[PDB]
This record gives sequence, structure tokens and C-alpha cells, in this order.
Amino acid sequence: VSKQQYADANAAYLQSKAAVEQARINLRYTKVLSPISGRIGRSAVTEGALVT
Amino acid sequence: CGKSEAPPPAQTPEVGIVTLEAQTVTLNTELPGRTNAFRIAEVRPQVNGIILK
Repeated sequence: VSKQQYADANAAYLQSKAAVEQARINLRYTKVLSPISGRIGRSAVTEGALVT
Repeated sequence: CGKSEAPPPAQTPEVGIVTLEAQTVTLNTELPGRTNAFRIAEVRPQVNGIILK
């Protein structure tokens, strides 16, 4: 196989590898993590509520 | 024909006396506030359109 075909095949592979990370960070947003350490107040919103 | 009615000195009675002693007791405070649900969900539509049923 030519070097150009390996080049753009590797390019498309890295492109899909970036897209799956773009999906994985959105999965990481659905479990909201504490950005810092410390005390937390009471939850102003509760279960069953819609957030945007 | 006079010089009588010698006033008797008072004995000063009827003092109901309670003695005091050390006694442990717990303390309490009343605070005002409101009641809140354990979980409340207001339903909000996640799509667009008119209600049918």
C-alpha cells in the first residue's frame, strides 16, 4: 500500500479517536464532579428535576 | 380613764421556705422555620408541541 493511503488512513483514525473523546467528556459531564474540595451546602435542586 | 392599748410586737410568721440545691438540667431552644418536601419534581417538557391529553 502507498504511503499516502497509510497517511490519510492514520488521519481518519486519529479523527475518530478525537470524536470518541469528545463523546467521553460528555459522558463525564453527566456525573457532575466536585471541582474543588471542601464543605457543600444543601442541594437547592433535588431528584426528578430537569436541568439545562 | 385612758393610757391603754399597748401594741404587741409582731412575731412575723408564715414564710413558706424552699431551700435550693444544685441540679443538672438540659437546655432547649425554639427556632422558627418552614417545612419542605423530601423530593419535589416540577415536570417540564423536554420537547415542543401542543398538549393533546
